Amino acid sequence: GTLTVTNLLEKVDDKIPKTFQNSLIHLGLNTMKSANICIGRPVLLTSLNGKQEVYTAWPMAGFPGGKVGLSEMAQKNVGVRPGDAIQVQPLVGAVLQAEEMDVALSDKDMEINEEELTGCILRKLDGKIVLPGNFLYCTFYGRPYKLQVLRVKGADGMILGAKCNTDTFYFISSTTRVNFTE
Amino acid sequence: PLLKLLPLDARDRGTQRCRLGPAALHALGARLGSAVKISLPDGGSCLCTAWPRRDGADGFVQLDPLCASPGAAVGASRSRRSLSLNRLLLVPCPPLRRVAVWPVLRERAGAPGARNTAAVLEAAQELLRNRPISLGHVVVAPPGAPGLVAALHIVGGTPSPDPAGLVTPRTRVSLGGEPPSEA
Amino acid sequence: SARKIKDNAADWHNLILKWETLNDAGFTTANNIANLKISLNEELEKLCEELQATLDGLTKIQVKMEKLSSTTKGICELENYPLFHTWPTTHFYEVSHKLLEMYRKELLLKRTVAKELAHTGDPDLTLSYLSMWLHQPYVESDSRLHLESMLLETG
Amino acid sequence: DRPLLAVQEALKKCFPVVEEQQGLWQSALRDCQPLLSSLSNLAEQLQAAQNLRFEDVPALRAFPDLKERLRRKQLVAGDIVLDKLGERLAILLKVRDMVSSHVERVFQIYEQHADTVGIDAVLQPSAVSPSVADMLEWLQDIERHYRKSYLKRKYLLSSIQWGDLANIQALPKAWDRISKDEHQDLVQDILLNVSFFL
Repeated sequence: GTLTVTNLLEKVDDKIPKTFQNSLIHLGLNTMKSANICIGRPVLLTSLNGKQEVYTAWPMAGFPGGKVGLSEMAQKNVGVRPGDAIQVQPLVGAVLQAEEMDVALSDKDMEINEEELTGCILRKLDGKIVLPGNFLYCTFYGRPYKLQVLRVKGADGMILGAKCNTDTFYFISSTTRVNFTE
Repeated sequence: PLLKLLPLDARDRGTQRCRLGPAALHALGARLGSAVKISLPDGGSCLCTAWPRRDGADGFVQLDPLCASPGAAVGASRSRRSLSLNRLLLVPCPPLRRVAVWPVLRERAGAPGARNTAAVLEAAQELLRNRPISLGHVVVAPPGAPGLVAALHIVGGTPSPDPAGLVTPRTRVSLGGEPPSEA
Repeated sequence: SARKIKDNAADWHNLILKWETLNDAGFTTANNIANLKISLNEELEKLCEELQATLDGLTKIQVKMEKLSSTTKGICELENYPLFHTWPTTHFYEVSHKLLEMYRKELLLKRTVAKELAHTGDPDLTLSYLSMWLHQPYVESDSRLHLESMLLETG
Repeated sequence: DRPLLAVQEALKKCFPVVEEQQGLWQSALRDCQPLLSSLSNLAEQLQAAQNLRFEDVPALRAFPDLKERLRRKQLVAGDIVLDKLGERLAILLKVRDMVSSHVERVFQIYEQHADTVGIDAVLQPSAVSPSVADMLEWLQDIERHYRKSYLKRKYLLSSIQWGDLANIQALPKAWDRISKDEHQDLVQDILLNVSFFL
């Protein structure tokens, strides 16, 4: 339940799936086992400041235990830095499909391309479980972006915008619709 | 108990199977890939194949109406209605020596006539592989399926497939061709 | 001490060289993107991705030379309480600071031209952008001279 | 216990077959591209040899009995290509039958044992291996993918008739489409997710 944040392996050693190109947190088989963390499953990250985010574990046989490489954007969202400690929890609760999601731009204020963007968000993130108020990262034709989760509507008629390891969650699939309101 | 009916994400939506949480799987005790006669709450039963929930979750049931009841197909989607467990049933499945069908054809508009029966027969024999079907049911074809066939209204079943029956790779498929009870 | 300074000089040299090389590769990439755009999907996407990779190599270079700058400033301060050929050795920090500022603003401009190159309208923007990429319009030529001069004082 | 070892052996015995067969499928597919391109080209030529008359053009006029003596060559040089394609497709057919037989073997073993193994024991993931249930599911999905791909390939390729010289000139696109519509590299990701054999 306790682990030391680090940085992942630099090269994307192509022993990696493709529905997982993003939202990975490398681990070690030993530290995989020491917390009941099963391949391809999701898992929860709790910050020492009270922030949370969920990611798809992956047991890539690199660095040893105690260390759990993340992504830079993950470290931003969690708001931590190398060496620091973090809480890991094997997700156990339900996981449903997320119908409606509403996010607002970080005010890049590009010429707004409302539907043009969703076509890349979905094709670039299907699988990333979300939470109220996080940051995403598409790259629609080279340029960057940065969004902000405001509300999600879950097909089991529920609404968010999700703090303990045994609750609902939601993820984006090719049927989720999104709106862009400040 | 009582079960919600979520929509169905794409992957399953293709094939036949219906997902389910290990609670109800333990309830009716079917190992896997079994048949489950499901009675929609809108009239007209349905038949699907069992497969466990992805994340050991509970009390939810996603299903896909491939082996439907005639016309009652779309009644399976677009809802939030419950589904009581008693509305599901485990059904025995025999190997169903020989079968017999009446197919619609896909609107390959531009060349009807004498329909090269070898073609339609091969395509149908394909679409019926290893599926369990129960007499008196449509079997739609999945989207973008190959070939010509687009329906297999089920009529002739040799060992009386009234509950249901498994079509095996060694089963004659007589393209009988008798549209039944059209009203 | 001064040994570190001489190392800083040689590193400046090799770093700028690698910079130019990567800029060449990126310019080829951007040519490909502009042409592929003018001709009319995912191919373009792989293109933009490896271009971004080029940018990341650039950023790596930038952070290395920034560390160079920092160490130089540190030795500058530590020499409080004179060299091969009698330079102030503050002059050194001045040099490295001008270099750093130039190259960093350059990196920013490259980042913007990447950020915009994909979806551009009228072609004249596209030519001007390819230009901005190639001519590096934030590197006053005397820079090389400067470096050379400094590089001269340590073999 | 022993049943679980049975299905486990069955599974990580079936997978390497799937890997090698996928490699063969892939290579055999890659040969088809240039052949099909050349066939589109021959189609284009033969298309542009009916838009003339050859009885009224100054030079060729002194050459009686040419239009025929040309066609009856282009057609041969096409027919040889098309038989090469037929050979490739025979390779494809071999691979689908191989995979289907093996997958059915796996399921049959499972059905032979799935009464003395609580599905909960079937369905629980470990630290170095996905759930048995997910393994069988992926096997079934591979078999269905191979079948549909093969059969759609054939009902595309066996609709070629010298005589519809427009359709025959669109193959290289309809083919590529038929390839770029399955899920991206299934066998690849399945092979990865099972790399840690168990």
